[PDB]
Parts: sequence; structure tokens; C-alpha cells
Amino acid sequence: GNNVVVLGTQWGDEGKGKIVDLLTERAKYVVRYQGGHNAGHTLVINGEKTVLHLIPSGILRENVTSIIGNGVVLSPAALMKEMKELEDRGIPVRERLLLSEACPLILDYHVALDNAREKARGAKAIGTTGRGIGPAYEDKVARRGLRVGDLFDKETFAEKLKEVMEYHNFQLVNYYKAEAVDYQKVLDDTMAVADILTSMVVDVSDLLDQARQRGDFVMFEGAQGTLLDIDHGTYPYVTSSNTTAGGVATGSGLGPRYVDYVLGILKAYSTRVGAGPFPTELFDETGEFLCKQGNEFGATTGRRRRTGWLDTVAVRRAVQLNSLSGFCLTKLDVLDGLKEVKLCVAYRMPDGREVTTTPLAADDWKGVEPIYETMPGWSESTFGVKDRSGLPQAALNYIKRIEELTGVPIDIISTGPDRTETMILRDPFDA
Amino acid sequence: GNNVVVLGTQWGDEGKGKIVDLLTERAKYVVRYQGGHNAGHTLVINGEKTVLHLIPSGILRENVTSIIGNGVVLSPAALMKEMKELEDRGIPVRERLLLSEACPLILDYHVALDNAREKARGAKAIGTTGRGIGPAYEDKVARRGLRVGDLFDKETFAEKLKEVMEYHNFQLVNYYKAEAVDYQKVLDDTMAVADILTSMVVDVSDLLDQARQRGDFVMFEGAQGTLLDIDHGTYPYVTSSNTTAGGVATGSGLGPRYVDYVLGILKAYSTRVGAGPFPTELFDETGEFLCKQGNEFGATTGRRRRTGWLDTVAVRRAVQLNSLSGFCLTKLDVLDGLKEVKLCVAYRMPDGREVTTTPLAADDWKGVEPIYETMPGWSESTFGVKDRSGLPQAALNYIKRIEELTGVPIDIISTGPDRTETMILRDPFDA
Ligand SMILES: Nc1nc2c(ncn2[C@@H]2O[C@H](COP(=O)(O)OP(=O)(O)O)[C@@H](O)[C@H]2O)c(=O)[nH]1
Ligand SMILES: Nc1nc2c(ncn2[C@@H]2O[C@H](COP(=O)(O)OP(=O)(O)O)[C@@H](O)[C@H]2O)c(=O)[nH]1
Ligand SMILES: O=c1[nH]cnc2c1ncn2[C@@H]1O[C@H](COP(=O)(O)O)[C@@H](O)[C@H]1O
Ligand SMILES: O=c1[nH]cnc2c1ncn2[C@@H]1O[C@H](COP(=O)(O)O)[C@@H](O)[C@H]1O
Ligand SMILES: O=CN(O)CC(=O)O
Ligand SMILES: O=CN(O)CC(=O)O
Ligand SMILES: [Mg+2]
Ligand SMILES: [Mg+2]
Repeated sequence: GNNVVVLGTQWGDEGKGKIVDLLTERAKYVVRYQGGHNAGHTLVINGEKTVLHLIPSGILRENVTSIIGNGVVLSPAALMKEMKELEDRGIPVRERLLLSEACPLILDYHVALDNAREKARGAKAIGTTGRGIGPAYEDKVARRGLRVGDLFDKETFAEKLKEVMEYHNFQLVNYYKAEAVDYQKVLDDTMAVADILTSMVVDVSDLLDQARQRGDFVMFEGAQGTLLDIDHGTYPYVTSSNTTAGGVATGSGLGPRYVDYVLGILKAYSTRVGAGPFPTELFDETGEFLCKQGNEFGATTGRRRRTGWLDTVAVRRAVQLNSLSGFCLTKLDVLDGLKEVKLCVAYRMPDGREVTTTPLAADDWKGVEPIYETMPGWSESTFGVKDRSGLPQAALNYIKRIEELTGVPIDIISTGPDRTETMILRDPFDA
Repeated sequence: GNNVVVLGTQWGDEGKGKIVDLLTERAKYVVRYQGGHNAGHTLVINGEKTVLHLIPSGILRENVTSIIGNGVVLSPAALMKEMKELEDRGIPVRERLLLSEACPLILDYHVALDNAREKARGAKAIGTTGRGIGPAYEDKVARRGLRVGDLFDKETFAEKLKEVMEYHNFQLVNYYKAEAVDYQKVLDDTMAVADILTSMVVDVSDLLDQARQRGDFVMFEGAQGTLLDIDHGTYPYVTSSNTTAGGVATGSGLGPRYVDYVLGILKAYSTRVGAGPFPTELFDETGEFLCKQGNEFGATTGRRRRTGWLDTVAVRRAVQLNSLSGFCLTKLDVLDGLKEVKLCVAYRMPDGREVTTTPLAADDWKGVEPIYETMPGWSESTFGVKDRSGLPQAALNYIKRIEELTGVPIDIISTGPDRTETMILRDPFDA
């Protein structure tokens, strides 16, 4: 299909960057539709690694036009830092990146609040990346926040900013008792690159409509994952944007009817950074082992990730909400050397009931116990293999079982961090 | 198509209620996916009128199951008041209405803040319905708000509430200097109907997935209109939810790929309540005349609506964002007796440039001047007519011209407030 969505079927970190980078080879555009610099992906081409956060994972490809859509809360300081790093490396960012005047601006006071609020929560802390995403999203809905388009009239920008900062400082010092974020600093910092951001402005919605009418390969790229959806994830242990496929049309302007195929990045086992329900969470040697072989540490905060088994019950939630077309199974290689592998098939509720459906809010995950099927592991190295014939039957049955339990075929399989250590059984674009 | 979306192509108030009521005759379900009690629709069957706000417009139809989805910020006091009124009239609401534990709860302090913030804005006031939608949406994204599911554990609910109210009162009195909203009052009011709301809980996302697999006619119902979209409307003079088709999947749980047809309710002329850019706004006899024959007064605040000509440039924005399939032209009858009728075809920008594309943020609408095509009106009464043969050629050309300028066919036409004063040239369900 012409319009292909790529997102996280678990709790982010399942492998989006590598995949969008791999698949954008035929794309004209690439779009980020939600999130901000809370994201973090490691792309790896012939060993050379690239860590992105705010910038779409098609930015290294010349033939592609990256675009950060209105859904995204954009941080001026952040883009700039990622910009120089890629330019210093031969990737002419400003020449290939487009943005939307409607993106909300993440400014210092936003980090100041996120840290404050996260502090106040004490032990019930969310475990946020610490980037100011929540508050930026807050001012967005409150209709008090500033967006890229605001930079068109600098005088006016400064007026708005002065009072938004007026509003936010009163709380910071009087309520949380933290230090105030100085207005001039913020005004100066921002004005120093206002001209850069604004140059990058394009009417995104009308552009996708234009690209759609011509049949241009557009790939939409998600951040975080499904269970982090502000509406459908483990509330309140979630991010503040609709990480689910519904965020595509809202944060881009493309009418929902034009979503062709939805690719769900499915990690071979599970991970999660931040507080929150995690049924299949492993605290044993295997947990330790997964974190190890999977080099499981946040690409944004460097925090160790919580590890556990693949959860089919949870994955099945991801299927229905995103209207999945297929799965891209990643990190199958990390399970190498495991005597046996389990996949959560059902939940045992605190009241003795057996279920195949996930609770909604986090408190409703409290009792919940995972019921599994324990399949045999495999001694063979699957790393870098690029053909199924190179996959031992154990690994094949594990894959097949996954499909059976979900009703969704594994269209691509990743066996290593490098773009090429991959096998595409069907390109989301060829249907 | 099985899944049909019905929404506002302008600024809300174009005729959604009557239409959803008319079309739900073949639907199993009806879903509200965003907004709250800010909405207000007048349904009219054989002269008897019904004014709804929070409850979906299929609630009067026995064979239909109404559902207010997670996208909707739900107000306990509000539902209850609308409930009794329909029950007192023979419509067993609790028997036909379903809700979602994930809906955020609008409570008093939310109205208290909305009034406060709206006050502070002085002359740059948004002109909100005054129902607390903004703040409710604010706490939602901030991850501090309460949802329906919270009512499962009353003890806990009371703990959360006490501190959310703790947080909100500090601002109300110390910052805005307004009176505090008392905690016990709120706790008591809510607990009095906790049992009613919760009884109505269903896993909405999984239910639509279930209905989808069986091919059940589902109609999604929007509130407000497109230019009121928090991301794509005339920011900040907008509502706080994605009124656009993208709000469907986000506020329901249905995967975006299952949207079949999108019906856009297109009023014959334009109206708008609240501050905000309005290119074709009429301040003359015609403006007065439209407001008159169109009985143009908010069904929620009773405020007079701003009137003006149909704006094709703006409507064309609605087309691309919602991925319209067709238009339901409403209120053609009000134009009866008009010597001539104009339709905005292009915008003249403050810099001499002619354009067919709408600015995004409200400040970018400042210069903007409408360029029109002035067609002839018609003496004939079109009221209640239910066949095109009963429509004078003037009216026909006006319709045809509309289609030409947009690329979207008018599938239904409404010639009066009563469900039956309507003509369906194509039922969104039969394709
Ligand atoms: N061993 C292994 N590493 C992988 C594979 N796919 C990706 N990686 C690396 O594994 C990680 C996925 O992490 P992260 O980038 O946070 O994912 P993202 O946020 O979805 O893009 C990064 O460290 C990638 O380089 C894989 O298939 N096998
Ligand atoms: N004359 C006339 N009145 C109509 C027509 N369609 C609906 N109405 C009435 O016009 C109004 C549309 O207003 P409102 O209900 O706010 O629309 P909503 O918010 O989209 O549902 C209500 O007063 C309806 O009863 C129509 O085709 N002609
Ligand atoms: O890209 C991401 N990967 C993994 N977790 C994330 C990501 N973005 C946010 N989170 C988590 O979602 C929650 C809120 O983060 P925020 O986006 O920083 O508000 C915390 O658990 C974060 O660790
Ligand atoms: O259903 C509606 N019809 C018309 N205008 C609405 C509706 N809901 C909200 N608005 C307008 O959208 C803006 C914000 O309203 P709020 O939903 O009350 O925040 C104001 O202009 C409101 O008048
Ligand atoms: O890629 C994003 N990280 O893993 C999340 C974080 O570091 O918080
Ligand atoms: O139907 C809703 N109204 O017309 C909006 C309002 O009264 O503010
Ligand atoms: Mg990551
Ligand atoms: Mg209305």
C-alpha cells in the first residue's frame, strides 16, 4: 500500500528506527506524527551507528523528505542539537527535513514543570524521560501554548511568551517552591533559531493530500508504543500522545481513509522503562540475560529497561487498536542460547477468572497473572541470518505460534541491529 | 460502507444530530468519540423536539446501542440531567446507552477553572461554552485527571480526588483569587451516581472490534466541527479535541483502517459561536436574515451565532483532513427568498496574493479577504421538499457548483428540521 504506518506494538523500543530506515528506501516522505524528543532510536548502517530522537528515521536517505508533523511537540533546543550532529556527519538536515507551524514548542519551563510534577508524585512517580512532553502537551490542549507558526511575528511571540511564562512561574515558585525559569533566557535562546525552524515550514496536511493524489510512497513513523497511548495505554503510566494508529491522521492532517497498511514492530521478548504494570516481567537470570544480550538501555535516558516474555494477550490489544496488517518481528537473535522460551497466552485475574483480554487503567492490572506456553529454545545462532532456511525449526515454530495466537502474519524479521541483517517476506509497499 | 463517520465540516452546528438520528435506522451502534457537553443538537421527529448534548443522537432508536467513547470527557452531573429528561419521556437511557471506563470525568473545579481562565483572557477570551472541557482535557493529558474506571475503587477515588482538588484549589484562590471548589461536595455528588455510570461500562474498543468482525452497521458521530480541531482548526480559537476524522480511532479504539465512508455535514451558509476568524462573516441584512430564518442560537449557551456565506476554501480543508466521501447539505431551505447567493471560492491575502488554501493559526487569518461567485437565489419554497424535482434549477446549480468546487458529491440534502424533511440520494451504508 502507498501509505504505510510503522509503530510500536508494546512499550516503545521494539525496533522502529532500524525498520523505518530500512523501508524508507522506496519512500518519498517520512512522517513523525506524535511524541517528541522522548523517543530515541539507534540506526546502524555497516556498523556506523546513528541515534535519533526528534528527527524521523528516514533523514539519512537522500531520496527521502523527512517531516515532523503537528502531532509532535517540538523542542527548539533539541532539534538544533540533533541537527548539528547529523550535519557534522555529512547529513544536510535542513535540506531534507520539513516541519509544521502547528507543532507546539517545548521550552525550558516545560522541563522545569515536568521535573517538579514528577517530584511531587514522590513514590507514585511516572518515570518520565524528563523532557517536558507532558506539560507541552498540557499547554497545547489548554490553548495557552505556543506553536512554530507563532514565530512568524516575533514581537507578538514575545508578548505571549512573557505571559505564558508569567503563568508558569507563579506555580513553580509559589506551589512547588522551585526556581523560576527566566523569561529573557527563553526568549533569547528561541529567537536565535526562530529563523531556522520557520524556514523549514511546509503545509504538511495539504502536502500529504498532494502526495496521496499522485501515489507517492509515504511512510508514517510512530514513537513510544501502543500501551503508552494516553487514551488506551496503562493510564496514568503512559505518554501524553496517542501512540496508536489514530495519532497518524490527527498529527499529520492526512484523512484516516488513506492509511493502507499498518506495520507493527513486535520485539521477540518484552521491555519497558518507567513505572507501570508488566505481567510477564522477569526478575530472574533470564530477565538479566535479556537485558544483557539485548543491550537494553534507554536510548534517551540510558536507564536499564525492564525485561520479560512476549505477551500475546497484550499484543492482541495492539492488533485491534492499530488495525494491524502485519508484524515485523525484531530481536529474534537475542533469544539464541535459550533452552526454552515462553509466550504469555492468557491472563489469570485476581478473582480466579481466566482471560484473553487486557485490563485498561494500570490499577486494573494489579492482580493479573500471566499464563504461558513454554516452547523450546535453540542453540543455533540466528544473528544476521537473512533467509528462513537459516532459521532452525524451533525459531520457525515460535514464529508460527505467534501468528496463530494473533491472526497477524510476520511480514519482516530482524536478526541484528544493522539495516541489512533483516528478511522482508513481504514489503508493506507491495500491497 | 459498514463503518460510517458523521461530522461537522465547518464550526459545529451544521446539522449532525438530525442526520445521525436519520441514518441510525440501520445501525446497531452509535458512537461519540470526542467532545463533551459542549455539544448541543436539536432532533425533531413529527414536530416533537429533543435537545441532546452528551448523549449520542441514536438514543431515541430502540434497535440502536449508543456508546460514549474514551475520547469524550464525561460529566457525571451532565449525563444524569440528560438521562432523567429522556427517561421522563419514555426513552430508557440506561437500557440503551454504553460508556467507557477510560472517559475522563469533568467535575466542578473544571468549570471553576474554565471560568477563571476565560476571565483572565479578558478581551482575548476564547468564548468557550463554559462547561469545563478545556481543563478536563488538560488533566487528561497531564495524567492527573480521573476517569470512569477510577470509580471501581471508591476509597482510592477519594484519595486521588482529594489531591487533584488540592492541586486545583491552590491556583483558584492564590492565582486567580476565585473561590475554592469544596472537596466534600464534589466527592458526595459523584459517589451518588458512581453506581449508575459504572453499570454502563463496556470495553468499547474490543466491542467495535467485535462488531467489525461481524459486519455490523456502526455510525460514528462527531461534535463541534473541523475548524474547531485542536491541531488543525483556528488555534487557539478552537475546542480541545480532534474534531476531525482522526478523533474517531483515537476516541473509540477502532483501528483507523476500518473507517468506510465519511459523511461531512455541510450547512448551506455558515455560522460560528465564539471568538475566531470568519472570512465570509455577514454583518448586514443577510447576516441578520440568516440568523433569523435559521433560528441560529447555540443549543448549549443560547448565544446568537455569527452568520455568513458558505466558504468553499474552508470546506475544502475539511475535505482533505477528514478524507470526506460525501456531503450532507443541510438548511438549503433557509436561503429561500434570497435574490442571490454567494459562495467563497478563494482568499485574497493581506499581501495581494490570491489563494485557494486556508491559513492555519487564527493570527494567520487576519488580513484574509473572501473572493466570491454570486449565484442567483430562488423564490420557490424548498422547505420539506423530499425530491430533487421539487428543487428549482437555481438551487440545483448552487448544489452542482458546490460539488465542482470541492470534488465531493452531495449524497443527502436536508430541507427542514424534521427527520423526514430529507432526501437521501445515496445512503453512506449502501457502499
Ligand atoms: N540484536 C539486535 N539488536 C537490534 C535489532 N533491531 C534493532 N536492534 C537494536 O536494538 C535496539 C532497538 O532499540 P530502540 O532503538 O530504542 O528502538 P526504537 O525506539 O523502536 O527505535 C537499538 O539498540 C537497535 O540498534 C535486532 O533485530 N537484533
Ligand atoms: N430549517 C432547517 N432547520 C434544520 C435543518 N436541519 C436541522 N435543522 C435544525 O437546525 C439546527 C442545526 O443545529 P444544531 O442542532 O446545533 O446542529 P448540530 O450541533 O450539528 O447537531 C437545529 O436547530 C435543527 O433542528 C434543515 O435542514 N433546515
Ligand atoms: O520512546 C520511548 N521509549 C520508551 N519509553 C518511553 C518513551 N517515551 C516515553 N516513555 C515512557 O512513557 C512514560 C512517560 O514519558 P514522557 O513521554 O517522557 O512523559 C515513561 O514511562 C517513559 O519512560
Ligand atoms: O458544539 C459546539 N458548537 C459550536 N461551537 C462550539 C461547540 N463546542 C465548542 N464550541 C466552540 O469552540 C470554542 C471552545 O469551546 P469549549 O469546547 O467549550 O472549550 C468556543 O468557540 C465554543 O463556542
Ligand atoms: O528510546 C527511548 N527510550 O528508551 C526511553 C527512555 O530512555 O526513557
Ligand atoms: O451546539 C452547540 N452550541 O451551538 C455551542 C454553544 O452553544 O456554545
Ligand atoms: Mg527507543
Ligand atoms: Mg450544536
